[PDB]
Amino acid sequence: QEEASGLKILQEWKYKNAVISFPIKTISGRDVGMEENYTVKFENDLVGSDLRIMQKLKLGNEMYFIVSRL
RNA sequence: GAAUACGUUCCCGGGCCUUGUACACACAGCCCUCACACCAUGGGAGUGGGUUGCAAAAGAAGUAGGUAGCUUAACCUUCG
Ligand SMILES: [Mg+2]
Ligand SMILES: [Mg+2]
Ligand SMILES: [Mg+2]
Repeated sequence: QEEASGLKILQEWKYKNAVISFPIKTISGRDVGMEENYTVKFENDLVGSDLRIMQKLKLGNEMYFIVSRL
């Protein structure tokens, strides 16, 4: 819906934690890049506000995210 | 050491020929996946003038006109 506008929603819904996953169906080094961006848009953009991270996994076909706020 | 193919519609492989083709190493052709950057174009709240047009107001210099104030060497002086 917009270019680089993800950090907005979590905050709007006043909260504490979450769980956020994505597909990891990289076909033996094919979907690399075209599927490894649901992440690098986090760690990069996640310095500055009340948002933080708790844990991270990558098994099966879904990589769940755990988030924290103060 | 002998009971003895009635028959070639049939990709061990080739010739004659025909239409195409998403063909020239030369035969076959209807997405499942994405924040997509960054240079080029089409826009585009407002800003701003250029050059100003338009409804006017005000009008510096100069040029011209009027003019009872004021002032003055050549001319006429009647001589006021
Ligand atoms: Mg053949
Ligand atoms: Mg003008
Ligand atoms: Mg004058």
